Amino acid sequence: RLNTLSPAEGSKKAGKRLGRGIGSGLGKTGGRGHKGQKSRSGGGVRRGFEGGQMPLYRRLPKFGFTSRKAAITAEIRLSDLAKVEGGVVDLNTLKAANIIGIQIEFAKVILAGEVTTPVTVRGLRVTKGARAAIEAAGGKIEE
Amino acid sequence: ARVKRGVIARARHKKILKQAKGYYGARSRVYRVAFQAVIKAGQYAYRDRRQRKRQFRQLWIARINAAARQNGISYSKFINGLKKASVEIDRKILADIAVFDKVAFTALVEKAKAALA
Amino acid sequence: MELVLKDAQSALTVSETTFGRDFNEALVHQVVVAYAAGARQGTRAQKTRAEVTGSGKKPWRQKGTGRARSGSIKSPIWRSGGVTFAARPQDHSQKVNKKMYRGALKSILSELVRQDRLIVVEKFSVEAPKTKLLAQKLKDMALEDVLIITGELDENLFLAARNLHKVDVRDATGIDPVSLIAFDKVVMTADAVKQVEEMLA
Amino acid sequence: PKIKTVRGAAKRFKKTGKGGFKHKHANLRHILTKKATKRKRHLRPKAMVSKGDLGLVIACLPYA
Amino acid sequence: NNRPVYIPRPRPPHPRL
RNA sequence: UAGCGGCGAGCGAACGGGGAGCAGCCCAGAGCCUGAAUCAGUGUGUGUGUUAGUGGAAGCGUCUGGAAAGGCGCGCGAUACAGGGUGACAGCCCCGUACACAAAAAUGCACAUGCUGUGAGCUCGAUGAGUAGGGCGGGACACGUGGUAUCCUGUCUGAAUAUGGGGGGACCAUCCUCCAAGGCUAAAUACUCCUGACUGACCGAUAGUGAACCAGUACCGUGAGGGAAAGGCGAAAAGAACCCCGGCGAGGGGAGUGAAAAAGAACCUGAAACCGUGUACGUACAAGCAGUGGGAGCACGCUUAGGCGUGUGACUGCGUACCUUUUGUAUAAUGGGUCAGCGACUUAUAUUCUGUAGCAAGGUUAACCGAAUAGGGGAGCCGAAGGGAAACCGAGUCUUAACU
Repeated sequence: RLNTLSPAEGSKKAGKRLGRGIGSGLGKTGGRGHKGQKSRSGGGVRRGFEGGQMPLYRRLPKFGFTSRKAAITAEIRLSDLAKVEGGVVDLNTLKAANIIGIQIEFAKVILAGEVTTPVTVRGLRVTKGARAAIEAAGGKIEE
Repeated sequence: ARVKRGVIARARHKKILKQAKGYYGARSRVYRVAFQAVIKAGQYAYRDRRQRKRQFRQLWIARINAAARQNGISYSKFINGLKKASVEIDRKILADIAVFDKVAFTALVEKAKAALA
Repeated sequence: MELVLKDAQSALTVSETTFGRDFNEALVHQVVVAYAAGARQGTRAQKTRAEVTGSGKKPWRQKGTGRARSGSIKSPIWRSGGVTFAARPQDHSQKVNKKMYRGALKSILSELVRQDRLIVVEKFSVEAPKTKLLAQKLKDMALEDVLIITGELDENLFLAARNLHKVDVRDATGIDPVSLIAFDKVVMTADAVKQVEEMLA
Repeated sequence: PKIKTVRGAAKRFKKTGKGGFKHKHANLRHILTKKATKRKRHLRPKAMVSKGDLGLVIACLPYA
Repeated sequence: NNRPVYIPRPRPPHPRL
């Protein structure tokens, strides 16, 4: 059946071939117009170039700064909160659970919903939604 | 996968030269010149497909006019009688009748004259 | 479903999902194309104007001559040196998702069963490493283009089928979609089918 | 090689929920005595990038 | 079949100035 | 990504995580015990490899043909249908291949066993000074002197020494960590002038190395240096004895060889431009992109005796090449003497969008392992939650003392 296999319709387009004949449509520079920078080989202007006018990313001021604490913190969805180990949640073994990352040191719990089995969190932060969710489920909060 | 174009090129060139056969000088021997003639010949053929209809139309009108004058009536007057008499014979037939059947064409004008009168 | 035998007529149990799923034409084709591409080695390389032997000397000055402007004898539009886009040695292998690859095998296996190109039999072995024995054991079975997929590789069977070209012997691990489709018939063993079930899952 | 983000742009635009970019108005750096308090107050909050320049921005930093 | 190697300098043109 | 940067163009890590591969020791010193291990330099023996090789299965009959390996019919071997040659395409005609064997001699590697040289272990002690550091000038560090740590150096200075010293990105204190200024060290990695084997959705003589033919040759240049063109008769030379014209020629005509001599060495096929011969038609009173529409006559073929086909084309209507570039070209604007061959949107790696396929709040692995396009590997990346400069907050958030 090797000579019977065919691809799904619309899976292929055959690509566009430039400068091949008249009836192929896009010949004569293959749809890049007449003279200019765009018509030349290797032409074009770098990203953000505005014809010599001051680029937008140069007109606008720079502001803010990068916080390193933000890189080592993550938010844990309430959905996966019960997927770590039975019904106990702790800073340890989350990296083993692979839901935050080895480098992540801090951690917070966010309201994601769809939590049924009661769980216990130690050392985490459970603001208001997940706190109500687990308490209704039958969990507890301790530091 | 190197692709040679020797075979295809000759096939295309022969096809043009075949259509250019009969032309004068290099127009039938040289591809670079024969191609122009074939294209230009195509334009004229397309143009003449329409000019032919009008050339024959005017040729027929002249024949009908000559027959009408010979038989004593202008072409314009003759066409009026046929229109008034409701005769749908076209120019091609009227010219055909005039050349071959004189008696028939005489009958045409007599009714044309009658219709005008 | 139930896989009918021809010698023992012993019932076989196989997961319906992995042997009765519809035939995904598009998925099978993509896997086959991917397998064919992976077979290449892309062992091809040409030389651009930079790599062509010669010198950068201008054949003639750049003005006054009644000849076209030339920069070097290595230009692509010049005889004996060129190739504007010379090929490089590159790999044509295409990534195929594990689920997509597994899904294709399930589709092919289902199709072969439907077209009765797959036959399940008991152990298929040869007492001695002789091609005649294998040939006779297939002629009586009326098999000419067959794939002997066995649970475990056996040296006697392997040697017997090595000379034959229409007959090919492989293990369950060593199976590819292209070979399965190409071969007219495939005969499995009970152990081979069982191990196919579990690793497909 | 992977695309190189324009460092200048990365320090002036942040991605938002719906794919837009926010920036700071370019008139609140110096020469502020002559500027009316109303104008200064309006320039303080961040603003969304216009559609016309959005195409240029996304090209500059395609990774954010 | 060597292509002409030495091409002489073109004759100076008439001054159209 | 963090950072560096006329904060422009651009440059661009580390920490940490997953793999490949793993190995640690000596001197700055005395004593006790003394081949005490591990090495290096050389013998003998064992194993294996390299430098010559050997055996290696199995087909005949008919048809076409110059000749079969092909067609048709019936057989045989195969741990040998990988390849090459053989008068057209060979598993069974030959060389080989699978497979099983072989080295007098010279050598590589892995072991065992000797000789020579250097050398364990224990105790105690020591523990690298014009150095670290500093001032001035430069360099390397992703980090351009900037708040600039760290390393290196030209120049000028200059400690402590373990109750001591260095680093932890200005710096200080508290803590943590390490011990510079003396050396050696296999493997994981990089490359291929050269040799062997095998492979190719690589080329097939203007391609492929510049060079398929004694090519880096002829040739060019004082020299450094540059640098071509040129493959093919046939299965086998059987390469044309002999006769005739001709100048004891060239070249040709017969004969002869061959399946073929318009395969005759100027040799497979033999295209186009270009140059000729023959036949048919037109053309010496007629003006111009040379054609197209109409169309008489003539010369050849058909079936019918009416015309259709082919070639030519008197005469007549219309009609100022092509490309490029331009508001605009027959333009007296550019380009082309013609033919043949070659000649220009590709490739890699990222990102965005569209189509299609798989899976689905999940999706997918990279390196690497792997008798290996399978299967492992989930490090990591993307997504479901955003707001704010940030802390931080969280289906809310920021702004503000606070928001109708």
